[PDB]
Amino acid sequence: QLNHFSDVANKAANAAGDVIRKYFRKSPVTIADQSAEEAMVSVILDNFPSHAVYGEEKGWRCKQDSADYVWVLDPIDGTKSFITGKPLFGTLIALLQNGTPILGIIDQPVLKERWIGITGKRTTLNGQEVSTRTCADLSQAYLYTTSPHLFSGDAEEAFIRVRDKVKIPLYGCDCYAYALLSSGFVDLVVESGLKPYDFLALIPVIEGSGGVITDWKGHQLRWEASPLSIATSFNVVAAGDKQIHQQALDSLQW
Amino acid sequence: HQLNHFSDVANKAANAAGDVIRKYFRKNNFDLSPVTIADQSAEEAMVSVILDNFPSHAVYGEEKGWRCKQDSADYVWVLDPIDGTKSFITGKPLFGTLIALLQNGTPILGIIDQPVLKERWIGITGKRTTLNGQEVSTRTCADLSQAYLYTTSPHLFSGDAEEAFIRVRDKVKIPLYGCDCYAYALLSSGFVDLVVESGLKPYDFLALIPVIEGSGGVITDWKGHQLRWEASPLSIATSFNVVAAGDKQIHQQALDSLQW
Ligand SMILES: N[C@H](COP(=O)(O)O)Cc1c[nH]cn1
Ligand SMILES: N[C@H](COP(=O)(O)O)Cc1c[nH]cn1
Ligand SMILES: [Mg+2]
Ligand SMILES: [Mg+2]
Repeated sequence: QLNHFSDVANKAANAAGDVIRKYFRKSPVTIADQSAEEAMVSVILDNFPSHAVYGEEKGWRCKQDSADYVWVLDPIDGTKSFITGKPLFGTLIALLQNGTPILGIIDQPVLKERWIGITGKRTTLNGQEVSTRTCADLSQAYLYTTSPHLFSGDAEEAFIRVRDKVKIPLYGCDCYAYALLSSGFVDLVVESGLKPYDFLALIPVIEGSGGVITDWKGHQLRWEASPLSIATSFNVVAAGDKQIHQQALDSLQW
Repeated sequence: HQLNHFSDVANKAANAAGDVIRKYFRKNNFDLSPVTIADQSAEEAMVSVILDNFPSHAVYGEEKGWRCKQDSADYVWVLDPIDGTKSFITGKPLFGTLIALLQNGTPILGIIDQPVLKERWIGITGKRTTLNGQEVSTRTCADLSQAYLYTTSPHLFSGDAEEAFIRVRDKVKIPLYGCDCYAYALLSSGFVDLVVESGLKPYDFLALIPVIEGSGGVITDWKGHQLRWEASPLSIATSFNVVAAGDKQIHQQALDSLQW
């Protein structure tokens, strides 16, 4: 079973990438997203008809009333990058067992870069093991977030507290920043308002690299995909180094 | 035609920079820097190519300023090996190598090279801009309200310039961030409508001018005047504000908002 999950997840990512390349740098984003999701679901359910799938547009789908295994997909995380021709969007694939991610992929189909997190294994990038880096203090950390405008109210005030303590705040890449953290080139990622399909795949990738990823109180990020689950918004903080993670939590004051 | 020889040599210079840069990119995941080494070495590689071919030309960069075997030169190569140092340091492959050739102070050739992604935009006076040898064009945009805007960082504005940037920012469809010269490359290929930045040095923008103009775009200072900087033995690398647009009409609306 466990190899079979990895093999099928790769086949699904391959199918999504084949689709996406037909649309990149030509509604195109919507057509690409829908076609890539269909391609992934076909692969998944051909192999695992007892599983369920979950995505943004169509929600939960399962040919049975329940499933132990659920695939949570986002064909194009980073829609604004995609629309503007910037090749740092990603396809996100998470497989959840009883609501817990056991596999996550971040795939960049243009750059041909694929991060794979699997419970039990070290994360890989194009098949080679990766690791997060240590970081001596928050003042030395390189921080990413997608946009300064994707924070409001109390969350913006919290972000600013962290932002003003790091070495430098950088912007613009969605899931790719978490990939770079997993590979040891970024120290901290702080975001507000992510939906489950935008973060679940990140969890095994980051943890399997040696990093930490939680909500802004430091609690486990969890969203159990089910027939009745509601795709609510989450705040996320990821770090390469546990000590920097705790400093970030202390600054967020959430 | 001498511009074809200049193009050939510029391409050899970009190839040499890229070979250096690929040796150093994503070497820093174990906690002088790789970025300084890479930058210096890449500049040296380009300079060697340029001056092997053109001993009567000058070169100009950030660290060393003006260099020439003679006291003056008609042709000056202005170089930035790594535009987007923070992207380079953090493993984000959207920095670029910038090469501009100036004849009597005016850019006649510009390259934006991404050596990891293997994407090279070339602007040559007289020709349409190319990306990996294929012609490119900017796109039309119906109104500032429909424009996709990029800038490197929200924090690279201060004072009156920040206030002017905010006026534009709040009028566009969406403001996006993070990628230095690469945003101007995307504008040249017709995927971005507007780029607005403050505080660029000449090695950060001269290469952009032939690229953007040769794709059908417009690039000026914030008053709508020509961006001009004559590289010379006594020139000072001062800071400039830049606005680039795919569409002339959007450019003017942006100038109207900047109120500079
Ligand atoms: N990656 C998050 C979704 O982007 P998209 O919907 O453009 O694909 C970006 C984000 C950060 N905070 C809130 N949303
Ligand atoms: N591309 C400009 C230079 O970046 P670098 O010095 O990190 O390479 C970014 C910039 C915008 N406004 C001011 N500077
Ligand atoms: Mg997503
Ligand atoms: Mg520069």
